[PDB]
Amino acid sequence: FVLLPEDAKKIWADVDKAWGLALEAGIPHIYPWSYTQVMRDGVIYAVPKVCG
Amino acid sequence: EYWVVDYNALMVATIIPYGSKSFKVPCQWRTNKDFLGVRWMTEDTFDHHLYRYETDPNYL
Amino acid sequence: PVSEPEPINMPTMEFYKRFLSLLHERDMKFVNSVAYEILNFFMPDEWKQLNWKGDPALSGWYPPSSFIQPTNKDALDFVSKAQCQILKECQNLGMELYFQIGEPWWWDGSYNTGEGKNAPCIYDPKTMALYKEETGNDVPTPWIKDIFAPVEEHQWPYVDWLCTKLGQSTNYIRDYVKGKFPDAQATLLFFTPQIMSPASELTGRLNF
Amino acid sequence: QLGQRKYPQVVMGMGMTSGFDDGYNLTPERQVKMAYGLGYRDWWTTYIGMSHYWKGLTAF
Repeated sequence: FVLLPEDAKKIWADVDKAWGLALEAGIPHIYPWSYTQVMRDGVIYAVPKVCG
Repeated sequence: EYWVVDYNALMVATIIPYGSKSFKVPCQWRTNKDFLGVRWMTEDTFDHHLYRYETDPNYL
Repeated sequence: PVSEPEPINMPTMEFYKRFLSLLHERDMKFVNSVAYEILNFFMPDEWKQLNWKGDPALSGWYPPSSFIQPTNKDALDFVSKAQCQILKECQNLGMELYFQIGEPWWWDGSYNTGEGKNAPCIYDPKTMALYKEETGNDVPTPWIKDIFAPVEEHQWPYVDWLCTKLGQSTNYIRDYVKGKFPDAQATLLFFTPQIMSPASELTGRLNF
Repeated sequence: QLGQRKYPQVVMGMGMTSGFDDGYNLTPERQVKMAYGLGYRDWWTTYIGMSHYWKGLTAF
Protein backbone atom coordinates (compact mmCIF):
# COMPACT_ATOMS: atom_id res chain seq x y z
CA PHE A 1 0.00 0.00 0.00
CA VAL A 2 1.46 3.32 -1.14
CA LEU A 3 -1.08 6.17 -0.79
CA LEU A 4 1.09 9.29 -0.83
CA PRO A 5 2.80 9.92 -4.20
CA GLU A 6 5.90 11.30 -2.46
CA ASP A 7 6.68 7.82 -1.07
CA ALA A 8 6.10 5.96 -4.35
CA LYS A 9 9.71 5.16 -5.23
CA LYS A 10 10.34 4.41 -1.54
CA ILE A 11 7.37 2.12 -0.86
CA TRP A 12 7.44 0.43 -4.28
CA ALA A 13 11.11 -0.38 -3.66
CA ASP A 14 10.09 -2.55 -0.71
CA VAL A 15 7.12 -3.85 -2.73
CA ASP A 16 9.44 -5.66 -5.14
CA LYS A 17 11.36 -7.26 -2.26
CA ALA A 18 8.12 -8.61 -0.78
CA TRP A 19 7.16 -10.00 -4.20
CA GLY A 20 10.37 -12.02 -4.36
CA LEU A 21 9.62 -13.58 -0.98
CA ALA A 22 6.11 -14.43 -2.19
CA LEU A 23 7.55 -16.03 -5.33
CA GLU A 24 9.98 -17.94 -3.11
CA ALA A 25 7.08 -18.91 -0.83
CA GLY A 26 5.19 -20.29 -3.83
CA ILE A 27 2.06 -18.14 -3.54
CA PRO A 28 -0.11 -19.03 -6.57
CA HIS A 29 -1.98 -15.72 -6.96
CA ILE A 30 -0.45 -12.33 -6.11
CA TYR A 31 -2.08 -8.97 -6.79
CA PRO A 32 -1.18 -5.34 -6.21
CA TRP A 33 -3.61 -3.72 -3.81
CA SER A 34 -4.73 -0.61 -5.71
CA TYR A 35 -5.40 -0.12 -9.41
CA THR A 36 -5.49 3.64 -8.76
CA GLN A 37 -2.05 3.70 -7.13
CA VAL A 38 -0.57 1.58 -9.94
CA MET A 39 -1.73 4.04 -12.60
CA ARG A 40 -0.97 7.09 -10.45
CA ASP A 41 2.65 6.00 -9.97
CA GLY A 42 3.04 4.15 -13.28
CA VAL A 43 4.76 0.96 -12.14
CA ILE A 44 6.19 -1.44 -14.73
CA TYR A 45 7.89 -4.85 -14.71
CA ALA A 46 11.27 -4.80 -16.45
CA VAL A 47 14.42 -6.89 -16.18
CA PRO A 48 17.10 -5.11 -14.10
CA LYS A 49 20.02 -3.86 -16.16
CA VAL A 50 23.11 -6.08 -16.23
CA CYS A 51 25.30 -2.98 -16.00
CA GLY A 52 25.28 -3.20 -12.20
CA GLU B 1 -14.51 6.17 -24.27
CA TYR B 2 -12.45 8.96 -22.66
CA TRP B 3 -15.12 11.22 -21.16
CA VAL B 4 -15.11 11.59 -17.38
CA VAL B 5 -17.74 12.70 -14.88
CA ASP B 6 -17.69 14.64 -11.62
CA TYR B 7 -20.51 15.53 -9.24
CA ASN B 8 -21.40 16.31 -5.65
CA ALA B 9 -20.70 13.58 -3.10
CA LEU B 10 -24.41 13.35 -2.16
CA MET B 11 -25.46 11.83 -5.52
CA VAL B 12 -24.47 8.79 -7.58
CA ALA B 13 -23.74 8.77 -11.31
CA THR B 14 -21.83 6.60 -13.78
CA ILE B 15 -20.94 6.87 -17.47
CA ILE B 16 -21.36 3.92 -19.85
CA PRO B 17 -20.90 3.90 -23.64
CA TYR B 18 -23.30 1.97 -25.84
CA GLY B 19 -22.41 2.89 -29.43
CA SER B 20 -19.75 4.12 -31.82
CA LYS B 21 -20.41 7.80 -31.04
CA SER B 22 -22.83 7.64 -28.11
CA PHE B 23 -22.82 7.02 -24.37
CA LYS B 24 -25.27 7.03 -21.46
CA VAL B 25 -24.93 8.59 -18.01
CA PRO B 26 -27.37 7.00 -15.53
CA CYS B 27 -27.67 8.95 -12.30
CA GLN B 28 -29.63 9.25 -9.06
CA TRP B 29 -30.73 12.61 -7.64
CA ARG B 30 -31.09 13.00 -3.88
CA THR B 31 -30.70 16.71 -3.06
CA ASN B 32 -31.66 20.04 -4.59
CA LYS B 33 -27.97 21.02 -4.83
CA ASP B 34 -27.05 17.98 -6.95
CA PHE B 35 -24.87 19.03 -9.89
CA LEU B 36 -23.62 16.44 -12.39
CA GLY B 37 -20.76 17.43 -14.66
CA VAL B 38 -19.72 15.45 -17.74
CA ARG B 39 -16.41 16.86 -18.92
CA TRP B 40 -13.70 16.25 -21.51
CA MET B 41 -10.15 16.72 -20.26
CA THR B 42 -7.58 18.36 -22.53
CA GLU B 43 -4.73 16.65 -20.65
CA ASP B 44 -4.58 13.06 -19.42
CA THR B 45 -4.32 12.65 -15.65
CA PHE B 46 -5.87 9.19 -15.08
CA ASP B 47 -4.36 6.83 -17.67
CA HIS B 48 -0.99 5.13 -17.37
CA HIS B 49 2.10 6.98 -18.57
CA LEU B 50 2.30 4.49 -21.45
CA TYR B 51 -1.41 5.02 -22.24
CA ARG B 52 -1.74 8.81 -22.02
CA TYR B 53 -2.76 10.85 -25.06
CA GLU B 54 -1.24 14.02 -26.45
CA THR B 55 -2.35 17.26 -24.78
CA ASP B 56 -3.50 20.14 -26.97
CA PRO B 57 -5.44 23.15 -25.62
CA ASN B 58 -6.11 24.46 -29.15
CA TYR B 59 -9.68 23.65 -30.23
CA LEU B 60 -9.92 26.15 -33.08
CA PRO C 1 -34.57 -0.39 4.20
CA VAL C 2 -35.55 -3.74 5.74
CA SER C 3 -38.02 -5.02 3.13
CA GLU C 4 -36.08 -3.70 0.12
CA PRO C 5 -34.85 -6.74 -1.85
CA GLU C 6 -32.17 -4.91 -3.87
CA PRO C 7 -30.10 -2.49 -1.73
CA ILE C 8 -27.92 -1.44 -4.69
CA ASN C 9 -29.11 1.46 -6.83
CA MET C 10 -29.50 1.29 -10.60
CA PRO C 11 -26.38 3.29 -11.67
CA THR C 12 -24.07 1.04 -9.66
CA MET C 13 -25.73 -2.08 -11.10
CA GLU C 14 -25.38 -0.73 -14.64
CA PHE C 15 -21.64 -0.17 -14.16
CA TYR C 16 -21.06 -3.76 -13.05
CA LYS C 17 -23.21 -5.13 -15.88
CA ARG C 18 -20.75 -3.67 -18.40
CA PHE C 19 -17.73 -4.23 -16.14
CA LEU C 20 -18.43 -7.95 -15.72
CA SER C 21 -19.12 -8.25 -19.46
CA LEU C 22 -15.58 -7.11 -20.30
CA LEU C 23 -14.04 -9.48 -17.75
CA HIS C 24 -15.77 -12.50 -19.31
CA GLU C 25 -14.33 -11.53 -22.70
CA ARG C 26 -10.87 -11.53 -21.09
CA ASP C 27 -11.60 -14.90 -19.40
CA MET C 28 -10.57 -13.68 -15.95
CA LYS C 29 -12.73 -14.55 -12.95
CA PHE C 30 -14.10 -11.87 -10.64
CA VAL C 31 -14.12 -11.70 -6.83
CA ASN C 32 -16.60 -9.48 -4.99
CA SER C 33 -16.22 -7.98 -1.52
CA VAL C 34 -18.56 -5.91 0.67
CA ALA C 35 -17.70 -4.40 4.05
CA TYR C 36 -19.60 -3.29 7.16
CA GLU C 37 -18.78 0.39 6.54
CA ILE C 38 -21.58 2.70 5.37
CA LEU C 39 -21.71 6.49 5.23
CA ASN C 40 -22.55 7.91 8.66
CA PHE C 41 -24.92 10.53 7.25
CA PHE C 42 -27.14 7.92 5.57
CA MET C 43 -26.52 5.07 8.03
CA PRO C 44 -29.53 4.18 10.21
CA ASP C 45 -29.13 5.24 13.82
CA GLU C 46 -30.02 1.77 15.13
CA TRP C 47 -27.08 0.04 13.40
CA LYS C 48 -24.09 2.18 14.39
CA GLN C 49 -21.82 0.79 17.09
CA LEU C 50 -21.87 2.98 20.20
CA ASN C 51 -19.04 3.61 22.65
CA TRP C 52 -19.28 4.27 26.40
CA LYS C 53 -20.48 7.84 25.69
CA GLY C 54 -22.92 7.01 22.88
CA ASP C 55 -20.72 8.40 20.09
CA PRO C 56 -21.18 6.18 17.01
CA ALA C 57 -18.07 4.64 15.49
CA LEU C 58 -16.35 6.82 12.89
CA SER C 59 -13.58 6.43 10.33
CA GLY C 60 -10.70 8.69 9.38
CA TRP C 61 -12.14 9.34 5.92
CA TYR C 62 -14.02 12.55 5.17
CA PRO C 63 -17.03 12.42 5.16
CA PRO C 64 -16.85 10.12 8.21
CA SER C 65 -18.23 6.61 7.90
CA SER C 66 -19.65 4.26 10.53
CA PHE C 67 -19.79 0.50 11.00
CA ILE C 68 -22.69 -1.85 11.71
CA GLN C 69 -22.93 -3.88 14.89
CA PRO C 70 -22.50 -7.59 14.01
CA THR C 71 -25.03 -8.60 16.69
CA ASN C 72 -27.81 -6.96 14.63
CA LYS C 73 -29.46 -9.55 12.39
CA ASP C 74 -31.22 -6.82 10.40
CA ALA C 75 -27.89 -5.13 9.64
CA LEU C 76 -26.34 -8.43 8.55
CA ASP C 77 -29.23 -9.08 6.15
CA PHE C 78 -28.67 -5.72 4.44
CA VAL C 79 -24.99 -6.49 3.80
CA SER C 80 -25.65 -10.10 2.76
CA LYS C 81 -28.41 -9.12 0.33
CA ALA C 82 -25.88 -6.87 -1.43
CA GLN C 83 -23.69 -9.88 -2.27
CA CYS C 84 -26.45 -11.91 -3.92
CA GLN C 85 -27.50 -9.00 -6.14
CA ILE C 86 -23.98 -8.65 -7.56
CA LEU C 87 -23.39 -12.41 -7.77
CA LYS C 88 -26.69 -12.82 -9.63
CA GLU C 89 -25.20 -10.93 -12.58
CA CYS C 90 -22.24 -13.32 -12.62
CA GLN C 91 -24.54 -16.33 -13.06
CA ASN C 92 -26.33 -14.55 -15.91
CA LEU C 93 -22.99 -14.13 -17.70
CA GLY C 94 -22.02 -17.74 -16.94
CA MET C 95 -19.26 -16.84 -14.48
CA GLU C 96 -18.50 -18.73 -11.29
CA LEU C 97 -19.30 -17.15 -7.93
CA TYR C 98 -16.61 -15.67 -5.68
CA PHE C 99 -17.39 -13.35 -2.77
CA GLN C 100 -15.38 -11.94 0.13
CA ILE C 101 -16.42 -10.84 3.61
CA GLY C 102 -15.11 -7.32 4.06
CA GLU C 103 -13.30 -6.51 7.31
CA PRO C 104 -15.34 -7.99 10.19
CA TRP C 105 -14.27 -5.64 12.96
CA TRP C 106 -15.57 -4.38 16.30
CA TRP C 107 -14.52 -0.74 16.16
CA ASP C 108 -12.05 0.24 18.87
CA GLY C 109 -10.55 3.58 17.82
CA SER C 110 -7.19 2.09 16.89
CA TYR C 111 -6.24 5.39 15.23
CA ASN C 112 -7.53 8.92 15.83
CA THR C 113 -11.34 8.99 15.99
CA GLY C 114 -12.11 12.43 17.38
CA GLU C 115 -13.37 12.29 20.95
CA GLY C 116 -13.33 8.50 20.93
CA LYS C 117 -9.55 8.43 20.70
CA ASN C 118 -9.34 4.83 21.96
CA ALA C 119 -12.86 4.17 23.27
CA PRO C 120 -14.27 0.80 22.14
CA CYS C 121 -17.64 1.06 20.39
CA ILE C 122 -18.87 -2.11 22.10
CA TYR C 123 -21.47 -0.60 24.45
CA ASP C 124 -24.54 -0.46 22.22
CA PRO C 125 -27.71 -0.70 24.36
CA LYS C 126 -29.15 -3.38 22.06
CA THR C 127 -26.00 -5.48 22.50
CA MET C 128 -26.30 -5.23 26.29
CA ALA C 129 -29.87 -6.56 26.15
CA LEU C 130 -28.78 -9.48 23.97
CA TYR C 131 -25.83 -10.23 26.27
CA LYS C 132 -28.06 -10.19 29.36
CA GLU C 133 -30.79 -12.23 27.67
CA GLU C 134 -28.67 -15.29 26.85
CA THR C 135 -25.71 -15.12 29.25
CA GLY C 136 -27.59 -13.96 32.34
CA ASN C 137 -24.47 -12.24 33.64
CA ASP C 138 -24.46 -8.49 34.18
CA VAL C 139 -22.47 -6.14 31.96
CA PRO C 140 -19.15 -5.41 33.73
CA THR C 141 -18.55 -1.89 35.01
CA PRO C 142 -16.99 0.61 34.59
CA TRP C 143 -17.08 0.71 30.78
CA ILE C 144 -13.70 0.66 29.06
CA LYS C 145 -12.45 4.21 28.49
CA ASP C 146 -9.28 3.26 26.58
CA ILE C 147 -8.09 0.09 24.86
CA PHE C 148 -4.47 0.70 25.90
CA ALA C 149 -5.48 0.92 29.56
CA PRO C 150 -5.08 -2.34 31.52
CA VAL C 151 -8.22 -4.48 31.49
CA GLU C 152 -9.93 -5.40 34.75
CA GLU C 153 -10.41 -9.10 35.43
CA HIS C 154 -14.22 -8.93 35.57
CA GLN C 155 -14.35 -7.39 32.07
CA TRP C 156 -13.25 -10.59 30.32
CA PRO C 157 -16.54 -12.60 30.25
CA TYR C 158 -18.23 -9.84 28.24
CA VAL C 159 -15.17 -9.49 25.98
CA ASP C 160 -15.11 -13.20 25.14
CA TRP C 161 -18.84 -13.12 24.39
CA LEU C 162 -18.27 -10.28 21.92
CA CYS C 163 -15.42 -12.17 20.25
CA THR C 164 -17.55 -15.30 19.84
CA LYS C 165 -20.54 -13.29 18.60
CA LEU C 166 -18.41 -11.78 15.82
CA GLY C 167 -17.72 -15.26 14.45
CA GLN C 168 -21.44 -16.02 14.22
CA SER C 169 -22.05 -12.87 12.17
CA THR C 170 -19.41 -13.88 9.61
CA ASN C 171 -20.82 -17.41 9.52
CA TYR C 172 -24.38 -16.10 9.20
CA ILE C 173 -23.55 -14.00 6.13
CA ARG C 174 -21.66 -16.90 4.53
CA ASP C 175 -24.59 -19.28 5.01
CA TYR C 176 -27.10 -16.72 3.71
CA VAL C 177 -25.14 -16.18 0.49
CA LYS C 178 -24.58 -19.91 0.01
CA GLY C 179 -28.24 -20.57 0.82
CA LYS C 180 -29.28 -19.38 -2.64
CA PHE C 181 -25.83 -19.89 -4.26
CA PRO C 182 -24.76 -23.42 -3.27
CA ASP C 183 -21.77 -23.44 -5.65
CA ALA C 184 -20.47 -20.05 -4.46
CA GLN C 185 -17.00 -19.90 -2.93
CA ALA C 186 -16.40 -17.97 0.30
CA THR C 187 -13.24 -16.30 1.57
CA LEU C 188 -12.04 -13.80 4.17
CA LEU C 189 -9.34 -11.13 4.36
CA PHE C 190 -6.92 -11.38 7.29
CA PHE C 191 -4.65 -8.68 8.71
CA THR C 192 -1.44 -10.49 9.63
CA PRO C 193 0.23 -7.61 11.57
CA GLN C 194 -2.88 -7.27 13.73
CA ILE C 195 -2.96 -11.03 14.40
CA MET C 196 0.70 -11.27 15.39
CA SER C 197 1.13 -7.80 16.95
CA PRO C 198 -2.21 -6.48 18.23
CA ALA C 199 -2.37 -2.88 19.41
CA SER C 200 -3.44 -4.10 22.86
CA GLU C 201 -4.32 -7.31 24.67
CA LEU C 202 -8.00 -6.34 24.56
CA THR C 203 -7.86 -5.66 20.81
CA GLY C 204 -6.38 -9.02 19.84
CA ARG C 205 -8.59 -10.99 22.23
CA LEU C 206 -11.80 -9.29 21.08
CA ASN C 207 -11.44 -8.86 17.29
CA PHE C 208 -10.06 -12.31 16.38
CA GLN D 1 -7.18 13.43 -34.00
CA LEU D 2 -4.80 13.49 -31.04
CA GLY D 3 -1.64 11.46 -30.59
CA GLN D 4 -1.60 8.73 -27.97
CA ARG D 5 0.86 6.23 -26.51
CA LYS D 6 -0.16 2.56 -26.54
CA TYR D 7 2.61 0.09 -25.65
CA PRO D 8 1.43 -3.40 -24.63
CA GLN D 9 3.47 -5.05 -21.89
CA VAL D 10 4.49 -8.66 -21.30
CA VAL D 11 2.30 -10.62 -18.89
CA MET D 12 3.85 -11.05 -15.43
CA GLY D 13 1.28 -13.60 -14.24
CA MET D 14 -0.52 -11.41 -11.70
CA GLY D 15 -4.04 -10.17 -11.08
CA MET D 16 -5.44 -6.69 -10.45
CA THR D 17 -7.33 -5.29 -7.46
CA SER D 18 -9.41 -2.11 -7.72
CA GLY D 19 -11.93 -0.10 -5.73
CA PHE D 20 -15.29 1.19 -6.93
CA ASP D 21 -14.95 4.47 -5.01
CA ASP D 22 -11.85 5.29 -7.10
CA GLY D 23 -13.22 4.25 -10.50
CA TYR D 24 -16.77 5.56 -10.72
CA ASN D 25 -15.73 8.61 -12.75
CA LEU D 26 -13.82 6.59 -15.36
CA THR D 27 -15.75 4.47 -17.83
CA PRO D 28 -15.44 0.69 -17.32
CA GLU D 29 -14.25 0.26 -20.92
CA ARG D 30 -11.10 2.33 -20.37
CA GLN D 31 -10.23 0.71 -17.03
CA VAL D 32 -10.47 -2.93 -18.12
CA LYS D 33 -8.57 -2.55 -21.40
CA MET D 34 -5.80 -0.46 -19.82
CA ALA D 35 -5.18 -2.92 -16.98
CA TYR D 36 -5.39 -5.91 -19.33
CA GLY D 37 -2.78 -4.39 -21.63
CA LEU D 38 -0.28 -3.99 -18.79
CA GLY D 39 -0.30 -7.75 -18.22
CA TYR D 40 -2.87 -8.53 -15.52
CA ARG D 41 -4.73 -11.46 -17.05
CA ASP D 42 -5.94 -14.13 -14.61
CA TRP D 43 -7.72 -12.62 -11.59
CA TRP D 44 -9.55 -9.45 -10.62
CA THR D 45 -10.86 -8.38 -7.21
CA THR D 46 -13.06 -5.30 -6.85
CA TYR D 47 -13.83 -3.68 -3.50
CA ILE D 48 -17.37 -2.34 -3.48
CA GLY D 49 -17.87 1.37 -2.90
CA MET D 50 -18.40 2.76 0.57
CA SER D 51 -20.96 5.46 -0.25
CA HIS D 52 -21.80 4.97 -3.93
CA TYR D 53 -23.74 1.68 -4.27
CA TRP D 54 -26.57 1.74 -1.72
CA LYS D 55 -29.85 3.54 -2.30
CA GLY D 56 -30.76 6.56 -0.21
CA LEU D 57 -32.70 9.79 0.09
CA THR D 58 -32.69 13.05 2.03
CA ALA D 59 -35.61 14.45 4.01
CA PHE D 60 -36.50 17.14 6.52
